[PDB]
Amino acid sequence: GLPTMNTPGSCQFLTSDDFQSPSAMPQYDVTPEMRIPGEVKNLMEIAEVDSVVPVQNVGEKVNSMEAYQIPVRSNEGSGTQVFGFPLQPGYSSVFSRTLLGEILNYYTHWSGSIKLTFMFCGSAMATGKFLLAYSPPGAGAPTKRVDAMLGTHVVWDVGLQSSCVLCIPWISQTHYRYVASDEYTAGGFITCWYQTNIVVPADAQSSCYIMCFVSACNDFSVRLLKDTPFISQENFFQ
Amino acid sequence: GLPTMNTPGSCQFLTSDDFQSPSAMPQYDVTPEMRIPGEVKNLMEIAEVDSVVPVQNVGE
Amino acid sequence: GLPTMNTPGSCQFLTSDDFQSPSAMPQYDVTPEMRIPGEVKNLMEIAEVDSVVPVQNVGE
Amino acid sequence: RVADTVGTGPTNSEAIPALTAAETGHTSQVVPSDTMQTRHVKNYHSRSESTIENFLCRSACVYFTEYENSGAKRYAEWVITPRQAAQLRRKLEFFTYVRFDLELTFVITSTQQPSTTQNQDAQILTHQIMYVPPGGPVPDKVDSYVWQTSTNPSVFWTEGNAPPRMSVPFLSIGNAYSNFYDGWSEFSRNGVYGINTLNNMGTLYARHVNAGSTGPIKSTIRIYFKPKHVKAWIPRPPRLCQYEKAKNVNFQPSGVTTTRQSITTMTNT
Amino acid sequence: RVADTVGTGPTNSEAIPALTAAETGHTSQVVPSDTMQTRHVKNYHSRSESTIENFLCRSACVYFTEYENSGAKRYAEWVITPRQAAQLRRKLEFFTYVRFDLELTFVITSTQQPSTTQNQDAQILTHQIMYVPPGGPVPDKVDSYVWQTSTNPSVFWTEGNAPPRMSVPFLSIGNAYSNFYDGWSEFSRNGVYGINTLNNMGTLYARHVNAGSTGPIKSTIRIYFKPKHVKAWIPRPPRLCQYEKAKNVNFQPSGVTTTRQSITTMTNT
Amino acid sequence: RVADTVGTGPTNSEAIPALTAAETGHTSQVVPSDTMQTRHVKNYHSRSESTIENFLCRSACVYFTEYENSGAKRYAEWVITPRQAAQLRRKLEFFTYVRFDLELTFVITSTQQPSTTQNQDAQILTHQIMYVPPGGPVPDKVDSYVWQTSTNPSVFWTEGNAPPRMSVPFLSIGNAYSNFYDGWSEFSRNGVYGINTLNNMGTLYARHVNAGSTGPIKSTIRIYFKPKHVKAWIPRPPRLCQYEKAKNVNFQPSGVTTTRQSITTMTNT
Amino acid sequence: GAQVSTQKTGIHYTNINYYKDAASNSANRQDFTQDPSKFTEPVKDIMIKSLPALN
Amino acid sequence: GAQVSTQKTGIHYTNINYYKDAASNSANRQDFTQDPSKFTEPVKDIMIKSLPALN
Amino acid sequence: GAQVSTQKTGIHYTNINYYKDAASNSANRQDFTQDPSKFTEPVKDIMIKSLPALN
Amino acid sequence: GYSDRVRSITLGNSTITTQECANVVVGYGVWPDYLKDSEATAEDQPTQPDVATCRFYTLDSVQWQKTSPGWWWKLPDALSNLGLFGQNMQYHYLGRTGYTIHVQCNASKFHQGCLLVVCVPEAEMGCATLNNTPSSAELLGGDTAKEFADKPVASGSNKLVQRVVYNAGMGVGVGNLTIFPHQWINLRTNNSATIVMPYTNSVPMDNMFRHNNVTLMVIPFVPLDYCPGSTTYVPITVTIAPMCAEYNGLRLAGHQ
Amino acid sequence: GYSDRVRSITLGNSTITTQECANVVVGYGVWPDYLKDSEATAEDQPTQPDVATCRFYTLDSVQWQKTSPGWWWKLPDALSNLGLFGQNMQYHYLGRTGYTIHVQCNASKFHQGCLLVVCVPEAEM
Ligand SMILES: CCCCCCCCCCCCCCCC(=O)O
Ligand SMILES: CCCCCCCCCCCCCCCC(=O)O
Ligand SMILES: CCCCCCCCCCCCCCCC(=O)O
Ligand SMILES: *C(=O)CCCCCCCCCCCCC
Ligand SMILES: *C(=O)CCCCCCCCCCCCC
Ligand SMILES: *C(=O)CCCCCCCCCCCCC
Repeated sequence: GLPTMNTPGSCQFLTSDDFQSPSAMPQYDVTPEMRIPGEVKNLMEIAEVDSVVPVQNVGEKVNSMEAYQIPVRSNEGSGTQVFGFPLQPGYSSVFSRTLLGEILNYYTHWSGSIKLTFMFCGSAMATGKFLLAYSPPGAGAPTKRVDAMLGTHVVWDVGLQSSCVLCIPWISQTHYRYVASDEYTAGGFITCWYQTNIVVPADAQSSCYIMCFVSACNDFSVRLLKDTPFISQENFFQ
Repeated sequence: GLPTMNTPGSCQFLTSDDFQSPSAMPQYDVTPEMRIPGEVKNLMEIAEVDSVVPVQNVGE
Repeated sequence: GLPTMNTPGSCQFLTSDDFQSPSAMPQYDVTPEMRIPGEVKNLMEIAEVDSVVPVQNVGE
Repeated sequence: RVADTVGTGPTNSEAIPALTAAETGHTSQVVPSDTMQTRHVKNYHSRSESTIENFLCRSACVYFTEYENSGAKRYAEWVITPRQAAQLRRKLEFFTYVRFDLELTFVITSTQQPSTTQNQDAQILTHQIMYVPPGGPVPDKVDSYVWQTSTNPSVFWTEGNAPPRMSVPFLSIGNAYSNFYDGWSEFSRNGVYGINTLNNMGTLYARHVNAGSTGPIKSTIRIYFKPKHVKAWIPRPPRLCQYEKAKNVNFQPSGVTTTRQSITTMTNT
Repeated sequence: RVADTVGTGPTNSEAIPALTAAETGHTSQVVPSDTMQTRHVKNYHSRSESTIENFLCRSACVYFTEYENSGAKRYAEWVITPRQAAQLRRKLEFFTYVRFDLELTFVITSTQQPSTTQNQDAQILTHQIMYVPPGGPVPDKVDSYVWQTSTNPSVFWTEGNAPPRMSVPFLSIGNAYSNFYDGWSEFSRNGVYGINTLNNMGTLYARHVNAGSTGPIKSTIRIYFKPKHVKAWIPRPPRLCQYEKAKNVNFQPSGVTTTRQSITTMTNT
Repeated sequence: RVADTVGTGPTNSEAIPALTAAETGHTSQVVPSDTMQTRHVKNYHSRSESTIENFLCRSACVYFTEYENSGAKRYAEWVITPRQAAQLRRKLEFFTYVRFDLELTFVITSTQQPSTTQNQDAQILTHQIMYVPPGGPVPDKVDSYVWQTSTNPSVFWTEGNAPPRMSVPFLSIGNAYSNFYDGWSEFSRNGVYGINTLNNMGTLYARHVNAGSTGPIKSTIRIYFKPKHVKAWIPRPPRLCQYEKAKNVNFQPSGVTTTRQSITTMTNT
Repeated sequence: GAQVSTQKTGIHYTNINYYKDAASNSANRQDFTQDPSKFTEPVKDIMIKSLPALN
Repeated sequence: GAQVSTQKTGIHYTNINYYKDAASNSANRQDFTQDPSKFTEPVKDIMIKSLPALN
Repeated sequence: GAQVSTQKTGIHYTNINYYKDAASNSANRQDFTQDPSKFTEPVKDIMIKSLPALN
Repeated sequence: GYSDRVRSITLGNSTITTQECANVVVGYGVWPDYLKDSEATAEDQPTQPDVATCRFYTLDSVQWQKTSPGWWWKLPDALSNLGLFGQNMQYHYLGRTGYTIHVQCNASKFHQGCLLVVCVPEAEMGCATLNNTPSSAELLGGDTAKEFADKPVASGSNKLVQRVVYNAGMGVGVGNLTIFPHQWINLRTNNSATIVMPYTNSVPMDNMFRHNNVTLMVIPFVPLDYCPGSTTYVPITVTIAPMCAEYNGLRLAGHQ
Repeated sequence: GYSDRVRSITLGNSTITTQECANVVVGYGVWPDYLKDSEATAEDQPTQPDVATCRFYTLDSVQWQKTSPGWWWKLPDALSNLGLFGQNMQYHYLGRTGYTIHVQCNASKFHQGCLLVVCVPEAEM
């Protein structure tokens, strides 16, 4: 009869506890393992994979493959804005439903760099240069290419290498950021501008499309696990 | 008074649990064993033995 | 089934107790430390610092 | 741990870490250091909380039913499936095949019921939860011989105690639990289609061993599942559309994301 | 573990692993490799869950009775036998002689009873379970001196606590428990016939140490048996016919199996 | 330990341990030995109980709310802040930045409520406390799917047991918790001003898993915070004025101290 | 005086007993010993598979 | 037969198991192994960053 | 993997931790480290007691 | 004198050339192979036809239009009628294979467009009518491409697959299909996509009629376009080649 | 797998890619650098902003027409209003810089033309 004494916490069921429980099926022989391809070991192996970003949310294109297409056209001037969305991988309607944004919605904090791979889907005869830029928060979003200028940019020349990767660094006051929005934890703006208008020959289409892909860099990490707001339920499914 | 803390599962009776219980009959001397023929050690020793199959179930 | 026996004090919550509790957030990675100036280690480091005394309490 | 950034300076070469051909089906590995001047930063950040075990290993309620002290509903039964709850089902469905051990915790709670019954003075209720593997005899009443559990495992738990908990092995016939199944159960490509052709975990019955009082009492057993020692293969897109059935992929089409106005709008609408 | 299959090729000899004479009373040992071309397969399958200990070592309810707060049934008594329950009895009867230790768990549950009794406010009920080995004095009332258990073992258990459990040795006089007995108790080949000539384990009495309240309360003690450290000899055919008595083999004849139509019908009817 | 006094004798030199210039912003280090003849005394006095851990590491109630068995208030919610209680808030505010682990103990207590309801015979109440990190779905009713806590951590506790307790890590984004913040949340120096721009710990919901009885019952959850493994930087003046808000420094001006009469009065008035 | 044995797999689990009686001990779940040639093949003269049973 | 392992930090925690089945053991929270070049870069011919993907 | 440390006096108390997270550990009551010359004397040039502060 | 753009794949009687391509995307980093004695259950010796089964089977061509939503081909069922792959598949209870999927589509310098060529392991699809499950004739199309829908399929009392491309008939986001081994046929830089799929399944071998373990999907993310004069008929031809096909459990032929 | 046609120049926040080009023509064979103690006169210590000043400033685009004669941009004055290069330039009496001038113009295979991109030291007009 060993003298024991209980501490607060006895007979409590903590959802996230880690204890040993007696097996209900003793000496049960588990069917031997099999090497099945593509095993996941960490959720970041999945967030490091490019997934097409629905930049053109706009209207009913969200109910289509058009959400995925970024319209590019031959103008009568350069410096025009192609697109613009804020750096909120788990919050912005653009990123929230990406492979990266879905995983990020199960966590409260996040930290790291992100790769935005842009692929030009025009004719093999179309040319053009684009200014892909990321401007940290502090002063509003760049409204001219001349304001996007001063930011962290990458001039993309369309050629044989269809795609160009604008890599967004981690420039933050804090170590992590909230997955949900908070202006303390503000992220910045990603904009695209024509550097030199789209030039096409005669008989080739002048309006093309670009596609954007989002993946995490080797320094990306998510913290504090919570439930996604993306899956609801009214009754047990039957 | 050793500080302890109970985990879920306390005072539960699992039909298939495997624990130690105090003997109700202490220092009881069990009648010695005897070698009796045909001891079974596994149920598969029995399933490896031919038994006549009722193929002609049919009717009565 | 190890024979145990509780001593008075079981299931009591002492405001000043010092026990281990299960973490509600497992394998959680804490934001790394930073050297911030002027760390206090004992409250007497603060009581050893001169502070102006309001001798002329008197009235208003 | 997470990778530290390397101190980078200017560049003027024909090396193009930024230009690629995404058609290859290969994700680019560009890092800040490649498209800008970086400073050296030492990353101590850890990807510990995003391992598959930490993601899935948390008790989730998968279902719950009620049984009573008297009447018709005197015992309950549930054919085991993790698909009746939106929350846990969706996490498991990030992977095509998952393999794991389970930790079962049950939260059994009773409520006194409205009656004209006078002089109620309940006695402590003890409950019995019994598992009937696919093939065994099923309780047809609160008192069929079936509840002897001579071989079936079952938990007897008296109210007011800590929640009954036990763990279970990887009970599958396959070398991994199949989360999806693009097939039928019949070789004639007929019968059932989908994962239900695979679900055969048996039923779970619960009952009051004793009625306890003269007045009515209704109990509600909540079953919690916690995947311990998890292995997951072949990842897939998280569920977009809401779940409609507990036995099939049936969804009602929904748009890719929510909307905003112009491709230039820095704000969700 | 289970035996792996050997890779086999074609054959054309006078060696006949398939032809035998089953009259010998010897089971053939042919394996797939003998009557076909086999591939090498490595069997990791284990016969762990079919050992006699795993088969029999699970708590089964063997019997249960009731006693009350007031009235005539104030204490209960049960002459110990594993033969009153169909489930555990049938498993033990796969063998002629069995030898083992026992683990006894009791699930005692009370229910408030209907009365005109006003102002009921029950106090906690404590129960006493007492074993009277063959020969000792038997309780003739809830209060006979017998309940002192100065030498008889007995469990005192207060409601709301974990189920009272204790283990017992191999209490037989023989070097093994006899499951069957083709004989009589009298040398004149008379008197009792069968296993009852052998059953002499004594009685088990239970009672409320206290009444607790002014209103009526009825309790139901469920006795669970779990054969630990089991040894079983001379196996036999599992019971086909249903059990009719708790003291004898008495069965009512039933057919060999269920039926189907033609010997060619690939389906049960 | 504390420093022992050195035996001192008379002195007649130009060494002036007593005369200084306090304008330097340096506290004098004069000790009795310097301005008088001291005796040697050996100090065994220890400053153990004044370490920051001993000061802060004691469970303090930081808040408490109520929820009911029926009606509108069937579940509760609290946005986490240590600033609603005067006592613990003031101790933490002796420092500008604090870093620590937390130990959460909850004291959940129920009270039967006045009703015309006859034949009440309550069943044991089990409570669920759930944490919703900033961003997760929030319970909009006692029964929204949200309470499944498939990923959110939550404690299920049955009444009459020891107080539910668990510890939490240093959940901040910054390398230390900021107790004060002289800034805004918007770069346009607008929006929120002060510490609330920083508070984003999420909400805490509690509910009765079961109603238990026919009559009304109201519960009161008390949340206790205990800073374990504490680090505190940049100390500051203890709070003089009383607290007015839980989100800001807002105080109502009060005098430096209490009063007495003449600067010569050896007694408080 | 503990005993570390193996767990059932596809580790170890230390065990100590507290009771003075062997009957108070846990079940013996890990005895996978087996011998079907008591029942399968209880013949006096050996029967070889590849040979004719009756010769 | 105990096992002292490391705690999650930014010490040790001794552990012993009492159950005969590996299924009765605690979760495996400390496996930070990882390999994204199954998904990121499942290409047959190697793709070097600094070089043109299509040449 | 236990740790025997000293008790507060004017003996020892053995301790083992059971949890995988350092946050689950007991408070650190025995750290009597101290350094008031951050606050008392944060002056750039050293100030000796026996000497005139302003010279 | 080399080029990352050139290729030649020889399997059996068939050889395949490409003068413009990306790498060969190898399954989950796994190249197909046979079943090991360690991972085997079926004790009977397998038939491994080799050159007769593991060769290039070119199914029917499909037309890429400015309005085509996408297409899908279940995998064992596509080649279920083709040559000796289809035969062994009928006489045998169990089967196991991997594939080399070569999707071909050539346009010109004045044409534009971009297709996603994925290999979805276990593409369990949904029904238009929530209560039912799609019919075998609605999910499967032997060598004849089954096609996605431009807009939501009506939920009557049918067993129609819910074909809206943007949900891929699986209730997911079509833009995340990128986790499953894939390639793109951007007409600007590409000419074809090659994907070498290893055997993905939770059992060592499975029946080839009852279960279609992989589903090939060709969904155009950026539509075909061209100025007038530029040739209008742009076909897509699918060529699949089984790899390391074994068959256990021989009996009479069929499925029932 | 290389090409004389591909390029990538990283300076500060900015990176510049080219998929068709000639070599980089380096000034008079001289690559820009800082002033030596041997060649210095101003005795005060300089401000060398680094990543803030020496980065890619993209001025306004101009349209090449079938009738355009040419264009010219003076050098310190062009970036005199751009970012922190323009700021330091205003607060300081003396300054010294070199440049990486990237003129961009893409047409198609059916377009023709040819521009002279010069850097005239001291273009006194
Ligand atoms: C009292 C004993 C209770 C035993 C509980 C057994 C529960 C079995 C759990 C099976 C787990 C998840 C499996 C999904 C099955 C499938 O779709 O293949
Ligand atoms: C409170 C102490 C209770 C002791 C319980 C003793 C029960 C004895 C069990 C005997 C076991 C099975 C024997 C069948 C007997 C026979 O037929 O020979
Ligand atoms: C059931 C899980 C409950 C989890 C309890 C989590 C409570 C978080 C405590 C945060 C602590 C003190 C912080 C003040 C925050 C700030 O102002 O920055
Ligand atoms: C051999 O056992 C020496 C090691 C002892 C370890 C501590 C034992 C834990 C409690 C056992 C007491 C026995 C209960 C009757
Ligand atoms: C290896 O464990 C030897 C040291 C034993 C330490 C005492 C064990 C504490 C109680 C363990 C009993 C196991 C429970 C089934
Ligand atoms: C180092 O600890 C070896 C000595 C072990 C002494 C027995 C431990 C007592 C029980 C510990 C189990 C840990 C609880 C998770």
